[PDB]
Amino acid sequence: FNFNGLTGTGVLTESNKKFLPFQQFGRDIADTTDAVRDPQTLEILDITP
Amino acid sequence: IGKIQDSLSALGKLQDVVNHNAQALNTLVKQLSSKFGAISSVLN
Repeated sequence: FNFNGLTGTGVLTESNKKFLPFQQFGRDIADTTDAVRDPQTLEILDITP
Repeated sequence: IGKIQDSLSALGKLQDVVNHNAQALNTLVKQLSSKFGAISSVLN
């Protein structure tokens, strides 16, 4: 996958996180991306390995 | 023997074992975000 610059690999699934209304993606502890927001539909999706 | 529970409700030697391994695994992962004097830190 590539989300407007965010390049990675993994399984995309519906999340249950709530971003702030300016944030695109989230990271976990140790600073690795684990959730993104789809630019078009504005939904948060988890990225699992 | 009944007083033993009161002294518990100690195990720092057991938590230290967990901490030492957790710290080595957290450090091992963090060392991937280092450039070591290269132009970048990502092989792609």
